Amino acid sequence: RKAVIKNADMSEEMQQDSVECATQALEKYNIEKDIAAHIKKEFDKKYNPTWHCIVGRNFGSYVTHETKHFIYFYLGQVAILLFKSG
Amino acid sequence: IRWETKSCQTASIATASASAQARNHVDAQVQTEAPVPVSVQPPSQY
Repeated sequence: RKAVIKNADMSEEMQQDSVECATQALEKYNIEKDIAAHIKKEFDKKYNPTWHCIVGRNFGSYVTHETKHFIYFYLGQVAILLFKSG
Repeated sequence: IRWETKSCQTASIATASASAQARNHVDAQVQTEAPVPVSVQPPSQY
């Protein structure tokens, strides 16, 4: 679950929080849908809605985010896309 | 008795496009070489 951030428009504190949150999510949850759901909900609570999370080993995306609320990073071989929009 | 009219306005926001992509692959090709640097019979004197 070593973290490597590829792209972010996010404060440093939220970047660290995202990695730690996703890291715990992967420790706790086995299925990507549930990993994504956990992560999404934690941000809605702390950082207001509306957050969206994609978790997986094989995907591409093209999305629109609110400024300063985007991160894309890997934990090992698993990519996590986390952003706010709406 | 004094009704004052006022107009309110909220700040606008700004969004930005972005993309994600999983790891990428690329092709490769190899041909095994069959070198035979071997003479017929070297008369050794070991």
